[PDB]
This record gives sequence, C-alpha cells and structure tokens, in this order.
Amino acid sequence: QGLVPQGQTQVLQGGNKVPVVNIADPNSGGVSHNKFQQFNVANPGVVFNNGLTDGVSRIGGALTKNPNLTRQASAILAEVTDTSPSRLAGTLEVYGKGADLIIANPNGISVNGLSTLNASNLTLTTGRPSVNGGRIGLDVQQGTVTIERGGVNATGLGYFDVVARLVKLQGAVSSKQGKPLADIAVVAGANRYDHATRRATPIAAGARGAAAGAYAIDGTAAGAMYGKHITLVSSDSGLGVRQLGSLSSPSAITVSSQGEIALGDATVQRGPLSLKGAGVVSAGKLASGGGAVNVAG
Repeated sequence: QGLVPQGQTQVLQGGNKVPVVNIADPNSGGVSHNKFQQFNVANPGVVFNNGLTDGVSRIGGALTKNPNLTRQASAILAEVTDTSPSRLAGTLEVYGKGADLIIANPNGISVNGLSTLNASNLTLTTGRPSVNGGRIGLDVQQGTVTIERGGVNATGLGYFDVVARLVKLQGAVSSKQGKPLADIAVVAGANRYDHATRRATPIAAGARGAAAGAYAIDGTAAGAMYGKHITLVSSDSGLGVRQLGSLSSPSAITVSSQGEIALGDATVQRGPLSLKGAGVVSAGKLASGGGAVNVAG
C-alpha cells in the first residue's frame, strides 16, 4: 500500500516523514528507470530526489543529495513490477533538476487530488515500458486509470498524458485559472505509445479492452477538462469515447475514436474542434470563438 523499491532505487521514509525517492542513476539518454514492487503516493505527496546537492524540498523539507546520481535525470520513470495497482494523491515534487515524470503500472492507477512541482511533464500509464537509452515506449495491453473526484491539477506541466487500456474520468483535469496551461491527452486502447513523439500506434493484445459498444474513455459530468490543447484518442475497434464532462480549451479539442463518440459541451477559444469516429459521433453544444468545427463518423 506504500512504496517498495527494487534495484538501486531507495526510499527514505518512516513514520511522519514525506517519502523521498532516491531514484536510480539515469542512463546515457537521461532516463532514470526505477522499478518498484509497490508504488503509491498519499498526501502530502512524494519527493523525487534529482539533486546533486543538499537542500530543501517544498513539501518534504530538508534532504541530502541523492547518493545514486552521477548526473541528473531528464525523465524519471517509476514502473511497478508486481501485481498491485497504484494510488496517487498529493504533490509529486521533483527536487533538483526538473524532469519528466512517468508512472507506469499495468495493474491500474487511481488518482485523487494530484498535483506536481518541478515536473516538466507527467504521464500516467498502464503500459509496460521498454527503455532504450533516451527512447521510452509504453506498450499498453491492459489496465485502467481512474481519475477520482479530487481530480488533477496540471498547472506547471507542458502536458499531462493518461495512457491506458481504459480510462474513467470522474474528476476534473485542469490548470489553475490564468496560470500556465498544460495540454491534456487521454489515449485509450491497445497501443504502443512513444514517449518522445506522443504518438500512439495500435498493437495486438491478448484480450479485448471491453465489449463492442463499451466505453474505452468514460467521463462523467465531474470529469470536466481545461487544457491548452485537449486530445482524446481511443484506438480499439468498436469501443466508444464518452465524455459528458465539459471540455474547454484555448487552442484545440481533438477526439479520435475507432467506435462511438458522445460528448457534452465542448468549446475552443481560438482553434479547431475536431471529432472523428468510426461509429456514431454526437456532441451536446459545440462552440469555437473563431469557428473551426468538424464532426465525422
């Protein structure tokens, strides 16, 4: 239910201490690959130690440099290797050099009131990672990510990506009003997702994600999203994207489905609203402040 590292990764924790992950030394491409038997974050959060010097974290107070490091990471991957899902709540803080965060658990991830500090970008995935130097591929064949009512605060990220077999959106994903707005991508289905290009290519899996007509992405009214660009992608044939949570974006909303699309309200201030599905595509009220709206089943 906690944090149980493997290999060179260490976790400084104990009682009331905010846990500090002494991440593994990164490879030549800047990726620190950290395997865990169990990975969970609870309020107030966790500190990833990407520090070559002693200092102070915002949520955790004083800490020393990470003894594993000969250089700082540009991407920190936490991969769960055993059978338990991950729960994430609180702040994911990177102490030291800012880096991409990737949390991968094929068993599932649930998210409730998540934020970040000094993370460049954040990816939550049920894909199994393949790491080759700087190149990270995520092979999604199973698992659900659920955003619970507490939601995600993406403020300060370039993007927040959720990449899983199925995705449930039951809380808001947004950046704070007037602050640097993150892009949001939700990518469902059996895919290889390349972390550097943020492109999904469909792959074979051992089982279906769900039945024909079931929803690969299912957002309720509580799952409202606000992002610089918002992209929703479902690649499994016959599965739907349902997102009843209002979508709001300054620059683009794009939905691609290999089945149905069913949206509520969606608005883009200065850019295109594009819906492309294999099945029936429907939307409640659409608006674009400079009118690019395309809908195509």
